[PDB]
Amino acid sequence: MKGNFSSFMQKEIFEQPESVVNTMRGRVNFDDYTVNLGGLKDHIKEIQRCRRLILIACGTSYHAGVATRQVLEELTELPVMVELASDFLDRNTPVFRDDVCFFLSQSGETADTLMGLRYCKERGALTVGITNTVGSSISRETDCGVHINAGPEIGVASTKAYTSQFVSLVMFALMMCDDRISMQERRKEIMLGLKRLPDLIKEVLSMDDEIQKLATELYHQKSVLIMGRGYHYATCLEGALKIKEITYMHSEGILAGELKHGPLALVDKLMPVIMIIMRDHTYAKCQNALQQVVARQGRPVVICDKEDTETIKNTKRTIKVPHSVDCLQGILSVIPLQLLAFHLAVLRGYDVDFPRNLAKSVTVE
Amino acid sequence: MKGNFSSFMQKEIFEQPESVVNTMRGRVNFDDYTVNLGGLKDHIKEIQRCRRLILIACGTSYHAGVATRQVLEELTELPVMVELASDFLDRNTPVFRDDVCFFLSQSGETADTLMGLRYCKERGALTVGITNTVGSSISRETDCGVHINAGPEIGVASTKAYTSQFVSLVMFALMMCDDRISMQERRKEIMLGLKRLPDLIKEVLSMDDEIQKLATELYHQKSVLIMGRGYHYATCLEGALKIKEITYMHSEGILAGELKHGPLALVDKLMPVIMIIMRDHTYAKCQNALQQVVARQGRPVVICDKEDTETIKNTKRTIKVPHSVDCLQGILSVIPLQLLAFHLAVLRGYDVDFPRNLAKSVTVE
Ligand SMILES: O=P(O)(O)OC[C@H]1O[C@H](O)[C@H](O)[C@@H](O)[C@@H]1O
Ligand SMILES: O=P(O)(O)OC[C@H]1O[C@H](O)[C@H](O)[C@@H](O)[C@@H]1O
Repeated sequence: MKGNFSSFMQKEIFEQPESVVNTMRGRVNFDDYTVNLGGLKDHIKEIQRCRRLILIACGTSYHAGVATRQVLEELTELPVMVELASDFLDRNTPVFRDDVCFFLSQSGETADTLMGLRYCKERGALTVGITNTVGSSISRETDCGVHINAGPEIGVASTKAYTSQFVSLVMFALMMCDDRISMQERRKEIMLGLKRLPDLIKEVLSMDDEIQKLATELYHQKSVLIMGRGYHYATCLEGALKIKEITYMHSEGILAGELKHGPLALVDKLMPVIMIIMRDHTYAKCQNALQQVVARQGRPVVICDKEDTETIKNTKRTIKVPHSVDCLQGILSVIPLQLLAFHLAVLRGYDVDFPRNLAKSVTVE
Repeated sequence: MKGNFSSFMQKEIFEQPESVVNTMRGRVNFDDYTVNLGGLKDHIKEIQRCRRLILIACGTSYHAGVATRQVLEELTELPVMVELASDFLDRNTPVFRDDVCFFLSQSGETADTLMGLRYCKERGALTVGITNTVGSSISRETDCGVHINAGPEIGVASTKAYTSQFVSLVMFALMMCDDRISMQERRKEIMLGLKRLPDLIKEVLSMDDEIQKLATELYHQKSVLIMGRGYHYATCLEGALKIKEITYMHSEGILAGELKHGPLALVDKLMPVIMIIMRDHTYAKCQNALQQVVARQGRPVVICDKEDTETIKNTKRTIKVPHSVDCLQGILSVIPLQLLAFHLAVLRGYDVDFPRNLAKSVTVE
């Protein structure tokens, strides 16, 4: 059952300390800093010989690709392209024999993702499935893959599977760079982060009541702009998607560096704005975005890290999440957005697990 | 002056038959199907030897890249990556010696685009400027370039420069494939399209009164979803941007193949929806998107081609544009969206040339 929770989605959000452990179970060894994804053991040397990584997906799975693009670029040193599967197909995207294509899919049955897989296979690319469903078409038809091991997810709006996909792609990245002397300190930083992550997720979930109060402030609103950049760009997209999915409010993710190029004309004292600002190398530029938003009379809610003394000092509405390594922080920063969507949906009387007009998996067309 | 027009933006929209001719002037010869961009004459063989095209830009210039990605892929057979300049920089995107990087910029001074240029130059990439401003930093600092020759554009919301950038990148694509026997019929198709385009733009502008009537139907609305896919994905993004820029309504471009993955939960009888449906190879899939929207009680306005008998027959609100070749159709289909933004802004009492919170060029940070 959902037993102890009124919805599957809330259960699944609160399961994230355990789902992240489950994803890393048998794969990461924190004593000797090894990571092994057995499903990729054979094919790994081959992947390192490939020239480009292409991540192909729909919906929240696509966001997990956007969330891990930078660390994949960093640690593989390969170009990484992230593609919405329907557009990838419409464009007859060039794929080559020495491309490695990843198919990210909770269900493993999404029609566009599966047809993208078949397209790449026809062109001789090495294909890799990252799914949550053993025995699924995408799991069966790829050359190799990783079962993210998040466990069954029933909520139509995906929560634990997003963060389990995120962790899976980070573990892949860690395997890819494991022969480089120069990257050993970076790998150890990230792995110590992964070790700490479950406890930090518990700490985020403890602010559920604060998020519920923010949802009471927002639930009459018709729009909200969610702004972030760099590692947190995916966080804003996925948070915007979540609020669309189950609340039906018109939430839009805005790349923070593009704010000044159009979206800022929507900012005034009446447009709700959520800004994500983390202490990574984009920090000063995000502070600049915040300053612009405030200068145009917006009253943003800011998601920042607990140790970010200056924005806590100088900003009235902050949702304070624990600090982690730059490339893992989005796992923490998305959770208040998952919870915000949840609580907004509840305030509005809407079904959180089975929203209108949506399906857990779109297997047709 | 703007003389005969009350705004620079309306003047600039109505100048598009002439700006497109100006862009192609001295470059396309319709008698012998040659295209020559002298600024690229020397460097062309070198570009053909490169391995990847990367288009880097902000705002509407970025949309022109999205609008031409597919035809560039098709005719160059090269991978093409399109990047928002601010994100490109934040990620420390891998660039290589045998990449060719294009910088699309009306002003040639946008800080993020210019810093992207400098980043690529440092990495030994061949750099190409596509700008509307002679003597600009991006024009001066690239290895070669094309002045799009649209003439001065004063409206902060870019209109003629979008369609002139679009045409410039198509002419580049035509140069790239000009030694291939197998592509000669395709090149001639596209060039006969470019020859016809100015007259077809006049025909679109003649429906200004119909668009003004649609703006009267929309101007109390707070949101609008603009949906398209394939070649028309850029058209929906740029139309959404235009409505944000000068009307301050919350318009969002939605990739039509992603509709079913979240945005469809926003559709009911009260959410305005504009769908773009063209008779290219995405047609049946767009009809499916339309059917879903109508099935969930939406009442969309559809932008379709005049000769699309079946959606004209079966859909009540259509904005009927002239038929062109698939890879040029977005030049026509964006124009009613430029005009819709214009007329909405006028109905709301807002300054169309100098909207709040925005600048013609963001040269700082
Ligand atoms: O992640 P996949 O099974 O390929 O599905 C892609 C998407 O399809 C459906 O729309 C779901 O409601 C989503 O939660 C999901 O992100
Ligand atoms: O096209 P560029 O000069 O690089 O400018 C990028 C953008 O900057 C400004 O925001 C303008 O208002 C836009 O119309 C434009 O698209």
